Amino acid sequence: DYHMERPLLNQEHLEELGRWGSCSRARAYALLLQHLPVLVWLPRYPVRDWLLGDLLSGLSVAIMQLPQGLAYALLAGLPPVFGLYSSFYPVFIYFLFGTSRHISVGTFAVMSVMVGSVTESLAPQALNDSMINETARDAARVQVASTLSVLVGLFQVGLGLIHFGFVVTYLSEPLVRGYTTAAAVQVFVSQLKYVFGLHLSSHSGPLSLIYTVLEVCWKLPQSKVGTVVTAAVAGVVLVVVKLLNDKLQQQLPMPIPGELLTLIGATGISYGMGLKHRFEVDVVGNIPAGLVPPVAPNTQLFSKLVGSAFTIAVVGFAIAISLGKIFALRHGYRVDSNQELVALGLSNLIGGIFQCFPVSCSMSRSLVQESTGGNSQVAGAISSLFILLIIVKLGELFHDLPKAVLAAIIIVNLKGMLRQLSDMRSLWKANRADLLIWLVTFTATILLNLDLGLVVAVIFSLLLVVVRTQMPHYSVLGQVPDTDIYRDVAEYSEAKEVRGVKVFRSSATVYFANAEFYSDALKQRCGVDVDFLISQKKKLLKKQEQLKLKQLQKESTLKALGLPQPDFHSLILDLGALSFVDTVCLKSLKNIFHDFREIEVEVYMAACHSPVVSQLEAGHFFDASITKKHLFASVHDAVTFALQHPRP
Amino acid sequence: DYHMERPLLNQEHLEELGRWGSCSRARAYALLLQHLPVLVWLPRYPVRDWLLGDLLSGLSVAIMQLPQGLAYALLAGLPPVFGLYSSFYPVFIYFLFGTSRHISVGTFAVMSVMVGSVTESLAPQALNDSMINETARDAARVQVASTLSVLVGLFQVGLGLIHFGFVVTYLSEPLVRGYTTAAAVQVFVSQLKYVFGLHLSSHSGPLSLIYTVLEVCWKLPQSKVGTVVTAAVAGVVLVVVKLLNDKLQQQLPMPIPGELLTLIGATGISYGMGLKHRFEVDVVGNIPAGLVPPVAPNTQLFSKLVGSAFTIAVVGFAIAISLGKIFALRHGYRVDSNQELVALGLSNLIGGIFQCFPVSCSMSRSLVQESTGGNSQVAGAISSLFILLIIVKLGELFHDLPKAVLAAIIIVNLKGMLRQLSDMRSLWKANRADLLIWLVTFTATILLNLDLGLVVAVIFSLLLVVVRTQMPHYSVLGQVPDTDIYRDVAEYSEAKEVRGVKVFRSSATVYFANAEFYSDALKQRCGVDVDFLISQKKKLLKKQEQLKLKQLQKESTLKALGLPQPDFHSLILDLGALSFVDTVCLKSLKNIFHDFREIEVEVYMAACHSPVVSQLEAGHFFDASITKKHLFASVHDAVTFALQHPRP
Ligand SMILES: [Cl-]
Ligand SMILES: [Cl-]
Repeated sequence: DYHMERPLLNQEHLEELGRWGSCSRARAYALLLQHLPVLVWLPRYPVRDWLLGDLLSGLSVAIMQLPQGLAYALLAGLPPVFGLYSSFYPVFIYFLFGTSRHISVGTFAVMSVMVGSVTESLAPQALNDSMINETARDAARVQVASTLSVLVGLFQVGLGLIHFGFVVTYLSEPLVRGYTTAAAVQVFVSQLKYVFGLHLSSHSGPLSLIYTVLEVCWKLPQSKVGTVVTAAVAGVVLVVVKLLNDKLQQQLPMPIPGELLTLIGATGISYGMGLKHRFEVDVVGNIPAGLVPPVAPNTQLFSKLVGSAFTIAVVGFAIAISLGKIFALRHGYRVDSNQELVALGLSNLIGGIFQCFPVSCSMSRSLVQESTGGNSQVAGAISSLFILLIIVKLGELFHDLPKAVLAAIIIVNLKGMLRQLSDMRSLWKANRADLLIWLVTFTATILLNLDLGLVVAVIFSLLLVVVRTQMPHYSVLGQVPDTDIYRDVAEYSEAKEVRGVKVFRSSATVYFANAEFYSDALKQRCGVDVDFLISQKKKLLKKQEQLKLKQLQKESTLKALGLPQPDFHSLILDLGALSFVDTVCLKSLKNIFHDFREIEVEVYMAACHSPVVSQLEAGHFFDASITKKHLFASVHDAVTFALQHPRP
Repeated sequence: DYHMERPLLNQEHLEELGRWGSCSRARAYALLLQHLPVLVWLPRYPVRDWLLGDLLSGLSVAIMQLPQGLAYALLAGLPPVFGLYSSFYPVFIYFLFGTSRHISVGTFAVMSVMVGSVTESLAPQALNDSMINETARDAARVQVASTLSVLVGLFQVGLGLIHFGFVVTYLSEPLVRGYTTAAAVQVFVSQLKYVFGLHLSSHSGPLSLIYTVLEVCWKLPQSKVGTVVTAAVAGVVLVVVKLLNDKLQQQLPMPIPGELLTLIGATGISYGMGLKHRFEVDVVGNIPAGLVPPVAPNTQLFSKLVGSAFTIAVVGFAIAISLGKIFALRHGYRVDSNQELVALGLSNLIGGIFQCFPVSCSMSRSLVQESTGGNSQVAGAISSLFILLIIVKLGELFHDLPKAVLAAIIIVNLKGMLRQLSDMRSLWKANRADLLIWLVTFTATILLNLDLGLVVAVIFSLLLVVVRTQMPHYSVLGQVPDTDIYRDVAEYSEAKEVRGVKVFRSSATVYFANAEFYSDALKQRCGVDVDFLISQKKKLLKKQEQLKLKQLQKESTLKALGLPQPDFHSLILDLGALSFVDTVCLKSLKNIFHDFREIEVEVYMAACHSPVVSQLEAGHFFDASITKKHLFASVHDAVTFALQHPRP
């Protein structure tokens, strides 16, 4: 029920009744600890409870990373061996600075395709010169990837130190989903070349995808039969193994190493059949064994990469955060965004120093790590060690691995991103603005490539956020019978408007973008054309003044001038959605007050929160003409005051 | 007073008590009339009342436009004669499609400097070749200016037809003020070359202003004494005349033609002293007499100009609208933004066809037109006719006009834009966000030039709008004694929080940018670390389940598990500032509900407006778990329900 009986309360009354009023060691060890979680979570590691699970999880993660690293290195354009380096250099670094215990840092399809586009831009493939140009191009691509990794790591470390871990919140879920779907489309188009076996020119810039698809279609009859057969067999095997594992996941504690088995079988078949020599099927080539000494980044490329560097960084960070947060909700721990950004930046920087390319976290790999029984980053560290073994001696065993098979892996690794079209269609029933953002991001990333596409998508998202506040549901409120609740009359038929009092509510805040829109909507839906009546009144007053001046040389009420008096004697604004009052909002409010006082209508402001009143006071909004007694706290209070003060 | 007694009302009750519920001839003539205001305002023109005033106003406007056109043509890099063409071609066109009576369309400093930058970019000044290269460069600059005018006119007409007259509202007042101040600085730096007489290379791209200033300082000792003396004398005369006119404006019905008198005196003195031959003072040159036949735009430049075309268009439109609206408030008529955009676009297009450069409206010229007694666009048309006379025969009289004098005019014509630094300093007391936008726009336009500077300023303004919603005044509300008004406790000391009930209000809307921020702020200021308590509860429940499973193999309340029970039994959200509910907002609300129901706290939503409920219903927010009875209409109603339903 309700029994609230009180005297009428304005802003001044409300203030009267509410009494308005306005290092060294310890930190040296807190900052060090928060920068290095390892010192806090490794000493308290339960060996008996988690060792075996972490060992099995790391074994599975390494098993899955061995073919994924090579495939994504091939996607990036680099020789496959460097991919393994990723699976070994950032990961261990993430073991030291990482806060998420259930994500595996490594090669991601989107990051790999972004690095591949960069390498193609700064090192196009040329068919004129074959062997020595190929070696020089591989070296140049490796240097470009290392410099890009160094720059991305520096950007991420800098953003993390300034605690700019909230930059991900600008990337809404529809935008990220569209970007990932377009990245999957890009990856499929790029891998079509390796699946068919065609030789194609390196396209770059806008509309690269369309040109690549057209060239693939044009050169399709030249596709090698053996390469297509091998790619189809590899894809069929991968699909069958993945479906089998999904359909009896409960029986087997760990997923079947389908990708590793496919890679081993392809290598064995190619060795036993001489595919490269006989059927001219492309192979990965020679994989060096050992650790490459660190190489300093080439600063001369900093101008070329920076525009495509920061973007990549952000994208990776975004994905990383998402995974961590998801696993956070699955294990009841907090993942610090800033520390995650710092860890990823340090991993990328150390990789770039040690001949690597930018890395991120993989969803399928993280899910496998969780399922196998992982509970800490130690598992991931174990994975790195296994990759180290592959780097040390088991690297030349994959000399005769068919190349297309790797491409096939990536094609079978884009299931979720292409599944997101289901989400795309589902957005047609929940929010069409999200669907518009999704389609704009998808089209921009397809046409203007990923680097510009993300910028265009972010700018369009911000513009649509601004536009959404420029299209609010203006409501001429009315009183629900025998209540104090005021709701839209056009929506609630039973609601009846108060006689002589109008209440106008805007669902969105009134700032510089929609201040004029708010004023025009108020004047349009107020029932009286305020501008026309004010102009008439001014003209009539000027004519009367001229007549008086002429009479003197020879020798204000609306009813007096014959103008139609508005039905409502008072107007009440419901600025409950108002957040901040800037200069334009204050100007609009003053203009509304002056215009309605000229038409002999007193304006009352109702439901203003704490910051609005303070900002109005600071902006010199209040004066003798506009006192604080008009700034009522509740709409019904203002309606009661207006009914108690009707002008004669 | 208050006497509102009613049963408790939820969303379902409120719906029950409010009954929630969801060409040819004439047109064609209406469209023709609204596109051509002339057919409506010329036939009803009062000859006796307004003819003489319009004639005098047009005479004054032409008097002021004669030197201003030449000065701004010199600023744009074109030969001065083409400037006069502007004062004759767009203006008359604006007489046909114009809706504002009290603004004069012509050459503006910002538009002129933007055209000059474009011409310098597409036709750099070369000192190696002197005469024939000068003629070819002048022809190329004229073609570039004509093509730019055509493209700007097409852009403006297209925007007006789609009724995109609200694109100006993105340009806030601080942004426009900073852009104009930086344009004035640009103009002063550019005119320093003509004032001193130095020969300088054509700088372009970012940091052009700094390089130009450094080169001027480096070559300062080579400045000609005669040119500096003439410029100083012209500036002193202009300042004296302007101050005299301002200080006795009431006595003289029309302003003293200071600029025209200065131009005539400079021409006479140069003729009578042989400044060009003896003192080597620069002169304007030869002014052709007659009308240039129309020249089709060169489409091959469309790629180069488009990036700098649209920008210019918008800027001009912005200024135009402002002036019109101001004069609207001074004469009680409505100026249609779309029709103004169409008129300006048609004027620019016809000028570009007829060898002209983009035009806008001038504030000082419009003020002089208003003061002299103008009441219609006919006055402006009269101005064009006078300029026509100057184009016909009185064009070769200005052969020996000193060039620096024209530059001096522009320097004395930047008084308001440089005065805006007073506004800049005044922004330090009203709104520091506006000051930040002003400084960012000023610096960006100074360094990265006007074309990129405007884009950077707009992007930063949108980003700061988004950020402003990410920093809201989260408030833990409390009840003002013996009232129903709930206000911030940290701000109002007397306000007391309800025992067992918490109210949380965010001043800004909850959307994808600040949804996580809103949830984290709620959990932080709710007095209980929700995440830690939920994680403990989950761990304790899992341990108990494991113990039960072990017991079975061998053979929910917070108080039961020993966890600390929160002081508040219910939580009430005050989403009065919520405008639209997208997918991320719905996910955040569902997560808040689930998390607080796990901690045994029931969440109630209060003060939701019309669109919020509809969007929640459309998004499948409501289900069996979350009924519509929790969506209370008033905060006090929800508090009463929570107090009437405390769990045992
Ligand atoms: Cl993946
Ligand atoms: Cl001006």
